[PDB]
Amino acid sequence: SLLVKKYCKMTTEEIIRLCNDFELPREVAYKIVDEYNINASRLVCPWQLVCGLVLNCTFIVFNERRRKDPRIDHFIVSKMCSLMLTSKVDDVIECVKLVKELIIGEKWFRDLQIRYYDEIIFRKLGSMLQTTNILVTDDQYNIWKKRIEM
Amino acid sequence: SVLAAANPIYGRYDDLKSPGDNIDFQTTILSRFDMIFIVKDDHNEERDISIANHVINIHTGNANAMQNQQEENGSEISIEKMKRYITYCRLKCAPRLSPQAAEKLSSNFVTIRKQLLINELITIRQLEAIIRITESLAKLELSPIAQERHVDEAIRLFQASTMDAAGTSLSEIRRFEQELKRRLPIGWSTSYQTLRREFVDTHRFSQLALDKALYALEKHETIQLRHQGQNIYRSGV
Amino acid sequence: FLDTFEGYFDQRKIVRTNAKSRHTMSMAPDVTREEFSLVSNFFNENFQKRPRQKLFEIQKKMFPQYWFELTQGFSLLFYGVGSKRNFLEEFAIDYLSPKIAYSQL
Amino acid sequence: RLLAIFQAIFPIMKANIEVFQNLSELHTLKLIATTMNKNIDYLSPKVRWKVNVPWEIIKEISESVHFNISDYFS
Amino acid sequence: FRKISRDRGIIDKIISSMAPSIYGHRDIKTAVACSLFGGVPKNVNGKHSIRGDINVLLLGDPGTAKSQILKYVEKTAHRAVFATGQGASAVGLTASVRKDPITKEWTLEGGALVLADKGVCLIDEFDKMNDQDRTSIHEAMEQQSISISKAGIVTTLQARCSIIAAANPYNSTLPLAQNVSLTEPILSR
Amino acid sequence: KIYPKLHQMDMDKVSRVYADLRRESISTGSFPITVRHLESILRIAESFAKMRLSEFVSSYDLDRAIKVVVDSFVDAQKVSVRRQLRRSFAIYTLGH
Amino acid sequence: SRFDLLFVVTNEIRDRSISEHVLRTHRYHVFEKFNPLLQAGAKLAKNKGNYNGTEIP
Amino acid sequence: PSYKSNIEDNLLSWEQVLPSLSGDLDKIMAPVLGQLFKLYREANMTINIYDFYIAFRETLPKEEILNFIRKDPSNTKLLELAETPDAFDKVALILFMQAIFAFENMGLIKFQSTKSYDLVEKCVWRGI
Repeated sequence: SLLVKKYCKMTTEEIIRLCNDFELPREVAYKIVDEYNINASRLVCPWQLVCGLVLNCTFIVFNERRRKDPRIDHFIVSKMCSLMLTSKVDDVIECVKLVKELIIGEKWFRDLQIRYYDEIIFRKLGSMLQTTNILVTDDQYNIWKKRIEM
Repeated sequence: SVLAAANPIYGRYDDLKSPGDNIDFQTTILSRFDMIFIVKDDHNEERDISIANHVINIHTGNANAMQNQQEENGSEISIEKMKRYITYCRLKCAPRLSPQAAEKLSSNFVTIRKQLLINELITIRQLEAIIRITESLAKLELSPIAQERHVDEAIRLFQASTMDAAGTSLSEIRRFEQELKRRLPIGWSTSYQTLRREFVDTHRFSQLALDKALYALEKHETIQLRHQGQNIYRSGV
Repeated sequence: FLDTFEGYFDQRKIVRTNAKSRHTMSMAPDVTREEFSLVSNFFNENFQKRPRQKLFEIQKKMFPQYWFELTQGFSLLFYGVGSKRNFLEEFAIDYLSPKIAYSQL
Repeated sequence: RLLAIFQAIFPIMKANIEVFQNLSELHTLKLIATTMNKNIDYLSPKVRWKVNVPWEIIKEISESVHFNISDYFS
Repeated sequence: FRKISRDRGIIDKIISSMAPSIYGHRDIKTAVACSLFGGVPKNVNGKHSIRGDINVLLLGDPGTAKSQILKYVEKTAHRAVFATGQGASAVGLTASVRKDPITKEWTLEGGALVLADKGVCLIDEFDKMNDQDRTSIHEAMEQQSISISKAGIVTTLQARCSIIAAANPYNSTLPLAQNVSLTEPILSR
Repeated sequence: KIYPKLHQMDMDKVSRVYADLRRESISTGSFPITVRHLESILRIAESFAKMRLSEFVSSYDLDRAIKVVVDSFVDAQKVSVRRQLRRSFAIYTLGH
Repeated sequence: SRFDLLFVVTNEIRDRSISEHVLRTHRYHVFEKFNPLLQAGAKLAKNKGNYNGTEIP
Repeated sequence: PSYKSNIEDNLLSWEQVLPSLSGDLDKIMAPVLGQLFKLYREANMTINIYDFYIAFRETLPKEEILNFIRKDPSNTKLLELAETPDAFDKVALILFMQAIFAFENMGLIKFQSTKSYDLVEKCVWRGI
C-alpha cells in the first residue's frame, strides 16, 4: 500500500499528473500543489494528504453528476484504490475524513463551495444552534442509500 | 589563468553586512578578475533532496554503471576526448569582434553602468572581460566571427556574478521604492506574499519590478530578507 | 516571526540610534475640532453601513438564546471588536423587559 | 512579557481566560507583587508585575512538575 | 572472524572492548571505533575524490580521560602518529623543505600529516594552536592533499587520515561556537 | 579486503532526517547544517558494516549512524535546545 | 601639504565614446593626423558637446 | 473561550466576520479597524505615530475617497471641505485618530509620557 510508506520524496509533477486523472481544472489543481509546499514538514505520510485533498475537491466540483447518477461516487473510490495499491475500503474513508478537518477553516476551501458563510456565522457568534460535526450530512446519506440498491 | 577560491573571515557570507567587509581583499583585486561568483549555502528542503539523491547513488557503486548509459546517448564527454578538443581550438580558431556585435556591447555597457550610478547616489577592465568571454564562446563552435548570440550569453554570465556581488520600466521602479519607504516603517516585518497581493492584483506594478526593487534596496543595508526571503524586514533608512 | 512566542522575542530587537527616525507632528497636517466631528459622523453612518446592518440582523436572532441563559442564573458578558452600547440598549429594553414581564404572570 | 515565556516552557496553548484566571488568583495569595497595594488597577498600562516568592519556595514547585529551573540561572 | 561477527551483538561487543581502561562514556567509544575502520573512498568519474576518514573532535571538560583515548589508538592502529598543538608548529604537521647538512641540497622532510598516510592522526590540544597551523589542517580535510611550494620545489603530497583531536574550552548556556576557540569551517569538517 | 556498498538503501529516509534537522537549527539558532554533515552519515554507516564483515549496508546500520550524528549535535547546543530537540527527533532514534 | 595639486576623479555622452573606442580597438611633422578612433574626445570637447561640429582639432 | 485570540483573529482576518456581498468603497477599501491592526502586528516594539499615519494613508485610495464624500448633497459642509486640496490628508488623519484611541481603550497600544503624545508601544501579540 502507498499510504503505509512514511516520508516520501514527492516531486512537483506528481501531484499534477494525479489531479489530471480525476478531470480537474488548472484553478483547483494549483491550490492542492501549493498546500503541499507550505506543509512539507510536520507530516507522517505524504500520500495521505495528497489523496485526502484530491478526493475532497472531487465531490465539490462534480456535485452535479453525483446527484443524478449514484454510481459516480462508487466509481471514484475504486479508482484511487488501484493507484495507491490498496485493497481495504476503510483506508480511503479514513483518509478523506482527516484532511477535511484541517482544510475546514481556510480561504480557498470557502470559495470552492460557493462557486460550485451560513455555517461560519454561528461558530464565531457562539450560537447554540450551529451545525455540529457529529452526525452525517444529509447529502451523504442519500448517496449511500442508493449505492446498496444497485 | 588564475582560478582561486577564497573564504570569508567569519566562516559564512553574512548577508546583513556589506560585501566589501566580508571579503578580506583590496579594491584592486576584484577589478582584475573577470567573474566573481558567490556560492551561498541556502538551506532549502527542495534542493537538499536532489543533492542527497546524487551523492548516495555515486557511493552505491552506480557511478561506473551509469557511465555506459550516458556515453552511448551522446550527453557526456570523457576526459581523454576533452583534452584533445581544447588544444585543437586554441591553435586553429582565432575569433575576433564583428562590427554588428560591437554596437551591442558598447550600448549595453552604458545601461549596466547607469544602473549602479543611481544606486550609488564597474571599471574599464570590466568591459574587456566581457570581450574575452564572448570570444571564448565562438571558439567552442569554431567560428572566427563572433555573432550576436554570444553577446547575450556573456552578459547573462556577467550579471550573475559581478552584479550579484555588489521609459515605463524606470518610472515604476522609482515609484515602488518611494512607496515602500513611506508605507512601511523602519523595522516593518511584512511577509513576501503579503506585499505581492497589494501591488500586482491592484493593476499598478508588474512582477518584474517587484523583485528588482527588493534586491536593489537589500544591497544598501536597508531591507533584510529573512527566512529564505519570505519575510521582508527593514533595517536601515 | 510574527505569531506564537517566537514573534515576541523577534520583534523587540535593540534598535540603533542612527536607525531611528525624527519625524514629529510638525509635518502632519493640522485639523480643527469642527471639521473633526463632521467627517467622523459621516463615516460612521455611510461607510460599510449595509454590511454593519446585515451583521446586526444576524446577531438579533440570538435574542431568545440570551434570555434563556439569564433565566437559569447565567450572567451575560458581551465582547468583541467595537462598542456594544447600541446592542445592549436594544436587547435589555426592547426584548428583555417585555418578555420577563409577560412570563411571570 | 510573562505570557511569552510561559507559553514556551509549557509542554505540548493560546492565552485564553483560563490563563488569566490562574494569574489573577496568583496575586490574591500574595505570591506576586505589583506597584500598588490598595486599590490596584489591572487594566492600567503603567502598573507592572513582579515575583514575590523566595528561591526555596520556587524550587519545590518546579520539582513537582519535572521542570529544570536551576539550569536557566547556571 | 566470521564466527564472532555472525552474532547479533557484534557491534555492542566492539564498543565495550574499545579502551577497556576507561569506565563508562559509551557515546565516545562509538566515535573512536567508527573512525578506526573508516569509509570506502571512491573517485567520481576521475574528477572528485570523496573522503572516507571519519573526523572525531573530542570536546569537554578535562578530567574525563580525554587524553587516555588518544594513547589507546597509538597502540592498536596499524599507523598512528601522535602529535600536539604546542610543539608542532607549521612544519610539525605538514611537510617541509629543509637543507641537508651533508649533500648541501634542499631535501623534503615529512611531518605528522605526511607520515600518516592511510592511518589515524592523533593531535593533542587543538585549541592551543596558532593561526598558521589551523589553515593547513582545513586544507587537508577536504581535498586530502597538502600542496607545498617552497624553495622552488613545487610538490603536491597526499594526506588521507582520520584526524582525531582533543581540545579544551564547558559552559552549557553557551553554544559550541563560543566555548571552543575555533572557527566555523574548522568545526564543519 | 572487505568493502561494503550502499546498494538497496532507504534514500527517502536520509532525505527526511536532514530536512528536519536543518529546519530546527534555523528557528532555534543552533549550528547550521551544510552538505558536509549529510555525507558523514554514510561514512558512519559504512563503518558499521565493516564491523560485521558484510559487503552491503542494511537498514540496521543506517539507523545506528543517524543516532550518532543526532547525539553529537543535540548535546553540542544549549540547555533549552537539548530538551527540545530530544523530543522531536525521538522517532528516528527509537528504532522499531 | 607636500602635494601642489589634488584632483578628485569622481555622463551619457562620455560613456558612449569610451565604450565605442574599446570595441573598435579589439576588432582590429608638427600637427598629428586626425584619427576618428584615437582622436575622439578632443573633437567633442572642442565643440562644447556639439556632435555635428565641423571643427577638426 | 479564547478571549485574547478572538480579538486578534477577528481584527486581522476580517473576511470571516464581514459578509463578502457606497458599494464600491466597501469592496475596495479595508475598514479603519481592520487596516490598523494589520500594520500594527507587522512592526517593532517602538512605533512612531508620524510614520504610522503615512503608512495608513498610502493604503487608502485617493480617487475612491473623494468620490464617496461627495455623494451627500444634503450636507453643505461636506462639499466645502472636499474642494480644498488638503482634503485627502485631513480625512485620513481623522480616521487615524479615531482608530488610535479605540486601540488604547482595548489595550492594544501604550503611550509614553502624558504631555508628549509622540511614541506608541506594543502590548498585544497575536499567537501567544
